[PDB]
Amino acid sequence: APRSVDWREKGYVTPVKNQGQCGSCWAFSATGALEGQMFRKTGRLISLSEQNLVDCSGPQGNEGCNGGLMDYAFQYVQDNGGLDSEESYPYEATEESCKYNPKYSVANDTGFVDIPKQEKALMKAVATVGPISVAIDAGHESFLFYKEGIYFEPDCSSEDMDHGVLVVGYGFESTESDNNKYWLVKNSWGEEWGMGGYVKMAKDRRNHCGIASAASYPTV
Ligand SMILES: *[C@@](O)(C(=O)NCc1ccccc1)[C@H](C[C@@H]1CCCNC1=O)NC(=O)[C@H](CC1CCCCC1)NC(=O)c1cc2ccccc2o1
Repeated sequence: APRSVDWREKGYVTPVKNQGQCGSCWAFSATGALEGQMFRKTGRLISLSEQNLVDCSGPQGNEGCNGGLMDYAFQYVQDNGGLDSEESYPYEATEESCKYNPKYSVANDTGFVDIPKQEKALMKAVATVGPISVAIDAGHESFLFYKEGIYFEPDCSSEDMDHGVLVVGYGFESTESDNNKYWLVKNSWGEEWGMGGYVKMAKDRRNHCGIASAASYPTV
C-alpha cells in the first residue's frame, strides 16, 4: 500500500459543506462515502442530499437531527433503492416529512461493508476502495479550535465516539520521524473550520479517538 493517499485530487470528494445546528454528521459522512463509491463506478461526481437521509431514514433507526448511524443510512438507501441529489432535495438543517422523489435519484447502493477495528484494515480500505465513513471522539473543546497540523487529544476515547466523519486519505509530515503520520478527514462544519474544513487526525497511535473502530463503506 502507498505511503500517502489523497482522493480529493482524484475526483472522489465534493466541496466542504456546513451542517449547521442539527445532529446530521452521520448524514454527511454516509453521503460523502457514497459519493466516492458512485464516482468509482460511474465516474460522475454529484452532490447528494443529506436532508433525504435526515427525514426518510426513520424506519432504519436514525433520529433525524438527534443522531444516527451511517450503516443505517446505507440500509435506508438500499431498501428505498435510491437517493435524491442535493440540488433536488436541498439541506435545510431541520427534520421534516419525507419528500423523496424517485425522479431525482442519482445514486444507489447494495449494502455496506464494515472494516475491522485495527488501523491496518482502515488503511487498506482507503487505499483500495476510496473515501471511508468513520467516527471519532470529538466531544472535547480542543477539537473545536483546530486550525492546522496533526490533531492529538490526550484524553481521546478509543471506544466512545460521538462524531461521524469521512476519511479521504492519509500521509505524513516530513519532519523528524515517528508520530508524523495522519489521517486526512473531512468535517462538515464549513470551510472556515480547520484546514479549509479539513483535519489531520493522529495515525498509527493505537487507534487514537477510535477513528478505525467504527469504519464502513457502502457497496455499489
Ligand atoms: C454528530 O456529531 C453531528 O451530527 N453534529 C455534531 C453536533 C452535535 C450537537 C449539536 C450540533 C452538532 C452527531 C452528534 C449527536 C447528535 C446531536 C445530539 N448529541 C450528539 O452527540 N453524532 C452522531 O450522531 C453519532 C455518529 C457516530 C457515533 C459513533 C459511531 C457511529 C456513528 N451517532 C449517534 O449519536 C447515534 C446514533 C444512533 C442510532 C440509534 C439510536 C441513537 C443513536 O445515536
